[PDB]
Amino acid sequence: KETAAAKFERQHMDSSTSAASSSNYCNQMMKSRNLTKDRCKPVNTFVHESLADVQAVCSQKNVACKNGQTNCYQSYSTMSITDCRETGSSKYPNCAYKTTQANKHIIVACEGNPYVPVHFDASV
Ligand SMILES: [Pd+2]
Repeated sequence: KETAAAKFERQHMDSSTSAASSSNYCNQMMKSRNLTKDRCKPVNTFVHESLADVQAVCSQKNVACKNGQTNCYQSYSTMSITDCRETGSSKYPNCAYKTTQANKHIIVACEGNPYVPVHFDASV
């Protein structure tokens, strides 16, 4: 019983660095975070910000989730994220990732008490 909230931390938080300073980054990180145990996860996003900052988004701009739910919120300022996308030559269990860096607003879905993120919906 890993909590969705802990699951969110494992899958999307990386405060430890302020930017994906490497092209290794995704390869390492996707494997490190167990996003390659069942299969190659096609796409994952990592957020280079404090946990409190990312949790604070849960009381920022309420916006429609991609699945039609009302429990998504958009960051007021941009955040340092790193998109990991799976390449063509990625074959499980040799999962390989094109690292990509940007500053975009994030959008997350929150739920629970305390009200915290359990899902990364999009960057904008
Ligand atoms: Pd903006």
